[PDB]
Amino acid sequence: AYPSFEAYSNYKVDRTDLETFLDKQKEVSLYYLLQNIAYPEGQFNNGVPGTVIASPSTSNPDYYYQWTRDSAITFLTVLSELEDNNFNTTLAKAVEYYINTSYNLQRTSNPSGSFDDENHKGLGEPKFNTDGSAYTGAWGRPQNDGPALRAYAISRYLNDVNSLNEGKLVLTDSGDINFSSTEDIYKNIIKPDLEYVIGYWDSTGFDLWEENQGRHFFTSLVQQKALAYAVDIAKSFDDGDFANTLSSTASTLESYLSGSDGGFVNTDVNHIVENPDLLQQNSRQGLDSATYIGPLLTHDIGESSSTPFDVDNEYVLQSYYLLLEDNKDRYSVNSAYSAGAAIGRYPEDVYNGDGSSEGNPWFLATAYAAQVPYKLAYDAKSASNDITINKINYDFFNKYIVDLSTINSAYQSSDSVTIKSGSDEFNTVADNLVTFGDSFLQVILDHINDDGSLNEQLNRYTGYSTGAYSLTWSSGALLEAIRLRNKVKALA
Repeated sequence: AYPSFEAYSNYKVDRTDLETFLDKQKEVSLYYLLQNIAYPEGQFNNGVPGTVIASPSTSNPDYYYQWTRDSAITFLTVLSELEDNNFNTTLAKAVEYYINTSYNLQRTSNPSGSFDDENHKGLGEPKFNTDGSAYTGAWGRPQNDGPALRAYAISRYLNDVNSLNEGKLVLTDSGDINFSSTEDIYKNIIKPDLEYVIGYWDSTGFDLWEENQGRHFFTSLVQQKALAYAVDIAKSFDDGDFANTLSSTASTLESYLSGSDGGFVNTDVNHIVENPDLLQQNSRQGLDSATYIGPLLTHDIGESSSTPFDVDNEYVLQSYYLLLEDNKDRYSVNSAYSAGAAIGRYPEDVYNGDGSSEGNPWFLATAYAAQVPYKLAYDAKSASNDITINKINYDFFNKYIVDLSTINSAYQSSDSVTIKSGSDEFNTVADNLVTFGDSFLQVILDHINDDGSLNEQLNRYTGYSTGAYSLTWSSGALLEAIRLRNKVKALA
């Protein structure tokens, strides 16, 4: 049951036209995203302001909780909307309420620990109840991606306040808020999460799927990004010694991510191994949609990101191709798709959205899979950068994008093919990347509920929606796909 849910009234998806669907859904999915955020001006005006529910599903399954990860990822979508529009003050108020609630949750003792523990050990706690109290039941704790994604989101709001709102906050003359300046947010809310990541990046915790403990590519990547991005924030508040702590730590984590201690880059299999400890146990072989979701979250197109493992990395793109090819054979629903297809979490998954049997494809994974080729095209065309295709990725490009012997007849004798910006083949490759990305959004249009809401999962046989209803992260993933598609279609 999902008692709180309110459909977008008298809307029904049009399944006959992708273009019309994406134009309309841009508004519809934002309505469903904002419905799950408490803020006085919103639909969810009875919750504690700044609370993000993962889903209105309160049973079968029960996802009516606030997780640090889903709240942060939700607000990266809110931030993109704030950046693209006029620093809309309604949306900015919602971000400041989330910053305030985040301050309170940081200071809430829970089963992971408390704020006064070494390097604020309680900040690894994955989820809290909707009234802001601790979740005391057994859970896969800690999860060390959450404080990194929260630190990145709130850092990014400070950069936008400085650049779009002349350095001013929107909730300054309010008595309900626990900060009165950008420096207060940095010292009191951003720094404590970056201290957590400095203290605990080389420590064991649970992955983003909340299932296994050990080394995880996504977790380390989103930590590296939070630290790197915060360097210039810290400098701006005259926190120079901490800036250089962050710089040094970010470089150290970069080396860990790309070396044999981390174990994620596996040149025996030539793809990323998302969870290397489960490869040692022989329990999973390493393919996971988290391998390309992390790259996408950590390289927003509106930044000039230094951080490693963008989606043009050969081992990330090989994990993406090999998961695609797995899922096209694995899920019967995908028999009528010849390009993109419905994608799940990892090939070994047994979670069926409300128990264990056989895993299913996920709407969020499918929406991120559209973003991979959209970003490859956008990064080339927007900047007039050449496209360089490494030999490990030739099979992917020949099967789905372009025949590489039509570009260079001797390509199999070289280690890479470089397609030059401006050339006719470059325009073909970029348009074919976009059309490939659209094929994943066509899968979503085939199987979305008629009311425009997105569940967590779609059944592997039929494609009918299943699991948690109107999952906030699903809505967000589709909104970011539509955003990237409109940005690259505006260049042609």
